[PDB]
Amino acid sequence: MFPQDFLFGVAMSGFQFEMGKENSKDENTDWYIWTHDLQNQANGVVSRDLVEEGADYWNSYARVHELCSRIGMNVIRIGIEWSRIFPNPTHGIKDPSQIADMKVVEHYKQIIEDAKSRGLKVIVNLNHFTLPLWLHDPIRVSRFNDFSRSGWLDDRSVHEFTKFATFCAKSFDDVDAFTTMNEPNVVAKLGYFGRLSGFPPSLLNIDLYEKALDNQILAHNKAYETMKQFTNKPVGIIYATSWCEGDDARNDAMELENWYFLDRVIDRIDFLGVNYYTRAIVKRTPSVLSSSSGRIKINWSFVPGFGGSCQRNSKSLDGRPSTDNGWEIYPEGLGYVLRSCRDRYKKPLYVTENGVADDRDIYRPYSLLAHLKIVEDCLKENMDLRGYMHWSIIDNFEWPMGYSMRFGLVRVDFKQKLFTPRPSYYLFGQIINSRTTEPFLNLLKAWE
Amino acid sequence: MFPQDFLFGVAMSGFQFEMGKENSKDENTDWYIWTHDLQNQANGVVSRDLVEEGADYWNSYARVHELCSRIGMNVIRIGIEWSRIFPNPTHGIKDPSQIADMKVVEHYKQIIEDAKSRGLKVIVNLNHFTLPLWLHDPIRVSRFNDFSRSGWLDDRSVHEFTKFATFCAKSFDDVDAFTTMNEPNVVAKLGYFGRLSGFPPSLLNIDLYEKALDNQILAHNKAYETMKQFTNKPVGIIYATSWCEGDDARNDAMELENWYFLDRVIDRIDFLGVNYYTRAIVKRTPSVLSSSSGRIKINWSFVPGFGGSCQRNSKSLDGRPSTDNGWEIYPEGLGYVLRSCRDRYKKPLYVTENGVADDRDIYRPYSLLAHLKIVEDCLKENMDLRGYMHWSIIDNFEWPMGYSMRFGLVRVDFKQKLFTPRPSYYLFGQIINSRTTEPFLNLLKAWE
Repeated sequence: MFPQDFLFGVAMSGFQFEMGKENSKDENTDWYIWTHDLQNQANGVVSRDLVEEGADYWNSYARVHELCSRIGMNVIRIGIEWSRIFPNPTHGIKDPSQIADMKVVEHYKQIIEDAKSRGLKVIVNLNHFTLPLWLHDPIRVSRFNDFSRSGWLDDRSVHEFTKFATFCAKSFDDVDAFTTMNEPNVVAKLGYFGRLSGFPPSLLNIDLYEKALDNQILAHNKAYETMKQFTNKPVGIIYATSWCEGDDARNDAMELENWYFLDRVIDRIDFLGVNYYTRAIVKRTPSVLSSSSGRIKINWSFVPGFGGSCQRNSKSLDGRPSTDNGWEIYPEGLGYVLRSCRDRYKKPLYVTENGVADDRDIYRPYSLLAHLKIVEDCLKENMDLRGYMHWSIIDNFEWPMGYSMRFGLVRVDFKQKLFTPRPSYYLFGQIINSRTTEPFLNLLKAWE
Repeated sequence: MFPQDFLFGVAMSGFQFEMGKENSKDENTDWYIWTHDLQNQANGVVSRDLVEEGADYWNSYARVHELCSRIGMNVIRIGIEWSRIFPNPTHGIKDPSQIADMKVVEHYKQIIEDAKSRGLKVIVNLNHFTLPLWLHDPIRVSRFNDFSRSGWLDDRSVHEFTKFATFCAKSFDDVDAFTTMNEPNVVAKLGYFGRLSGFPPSLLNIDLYEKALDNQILAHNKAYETMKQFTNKPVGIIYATSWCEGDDARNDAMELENWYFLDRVIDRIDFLGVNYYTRAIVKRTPSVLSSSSGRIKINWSFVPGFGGSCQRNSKSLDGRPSTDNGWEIYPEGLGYVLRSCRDRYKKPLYVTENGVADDRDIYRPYSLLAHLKIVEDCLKENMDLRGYMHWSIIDNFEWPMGYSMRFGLVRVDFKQKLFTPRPSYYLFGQIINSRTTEPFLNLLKAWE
């Protein structure tokens, strides 16, 4: 049985969920201008969907929180938008509290208290990909070689993030926990070394990938140190943990994908949030690619037909189902990643994201149950694993894919602003009620 | 909303559900010896699955009834086995009540009373394909041209069924309703004019098809008359209603598939149970096939790639999904069938079966919701439609396919005798509790 202290819940971000009515429109991020760029759209780099026609969590948060509490979840992780809290640059302002948008801060405090009043512990994540436009204009970077506002490449970013973190630890006194950032390794790798992924600014330069990783490491460490001076609540980080299999090059792949960053922040976190979706198959390359510093080294490639590289709504080359976005269902990898984190680090663990793109709900019941069974296996091994948070409660804006990729336990009709739970939502409630997957395991036999 | 007295429930049969424990084993049917025949098995005519290793409804009926009532179902239809009640032939015995197996009768009364005590109305169906071995030995018929026990070909079968019906009407005085038989048109067509279907005795002779139809008509009409002398409860029939589309031969096909039989029993039923799974597409043939009597004329063929003739787990030629047994999901056909029964007859209607073969539960949520939406459309047209029963609550023995086709809202692990609800089960409960499909309809957009 899952301990009754165990947290069952969901994860959300600001940008992908908040917008949808005019009173919440936030044009002030790199991602907003990135997705409205017509040249990007014409090249298929981003979709034509409008984030400002989305799910309206900014005003409908009470409906969303009630969906969570109705099936007994007891935690939610939300993102707050730096671009809303500090709409104007803070450089040169030692104490920026007088230029924070307090209407925005009050609104987030109202969202937090509403969730808490429904029995949800609230984890507030300070940064989830998007950056204030005054800090990052990715079209100026991408198309005009203009680095005056260059995001995590920018020499102001670490300092300005620390100031933002200090303000949040002081002002958001009633959260249950903080995390500084969400998958910083994805921001860096997809932004500067993932040209086919469509993440801003879509540069292709291993040295900038290295710079963005290292500035986010610095930003996290300094943020933890300042926030711990002003809050008693736990402060962690959320990381996109890969699980690489293949020839002997697995170890080098895992070092760059996971352990390089995590080794350098582990001393400055109270818990580690693990985001896991699928595995990756690697094989050694004939040549070594090294950064100019010699500090980053790449000598593997990712093998197509497995993990994130499958055909949509198909099977991997190992015969496992692949979802609406072509990601293989590989539940054992979640246990392998968590055991690696336990072996390397003495640190409480949470699964902070796990889910599937699946509008018809033909993958999510199986994937949810199979991954929770793996989580229960880890608990039986006495691993210090304290919660599981699904991505997500509702369909939302899936970065360059727009609304086409639907991750919710609950379907959203974005035009009619309607929420409709899928059957996997009711199954999650039943698993939470039983506090074990044991009465449900026979369903898994239909997939073997 | 669905009317307050509308019935939501499930349908079962004796042979497909009861056995599983040694104390319930019934070797006294045509279907038992048909499925145990090694030559049939070697030819792929029937599977090698054992009905006597099944779901054990005979002893586990309380568990099955509780699955229904915990979701708020309020009806169940169960089959009684003639072969258990009268294990020995009744010919020449006026009043065979002295040779009925009263321990069997008492056991069925216990099953019925358990369902009633949980809030389920009970419809008892007197015949569901299987016949006593003393009435029908299909191996003697098919392999040895021996018609001494020839089932519905036997002039004798009508009289002995009348006696059985009389005994049941007198004995089972706590049921809510009776039906005489279940899809008699399928027994006749697949038994004597459906050589590839695997149904006993697998003859191929249009004149014996005609004779089996006519004798089941006689048996129903006689049974109704005798039963109504001894019970005030409604007595109906359950019919496999085809929905034929295609060229102008569709009207001839509908006449033989549906109205030939139903026209001849309509004045002797209190309600019509409509069993519907998918549509059929027909096209005129160059030649006319006539029975020797001239009463049956066939001038159409069934077009492959639609309805019951799709590839498994695929799509029809119209792009609609097909399930584990290759049956197209065509929910509009249920409304077309019901409206044509409404137009042709003045008779209360029930949907007595509807479901899908689907172990993974990837089709049933969609199919359940879509067909219930069609039912709700018919209710808005003020049609005298009084209930919907899904096939079925649990996985069971699917005639010549054995256990390989799983129709349950609830998965059965037959070896461990374990029941595990699929997510469509919880969705059904939510729809029943809402008393309308309207809050769920947006789920259908994922399937276009």
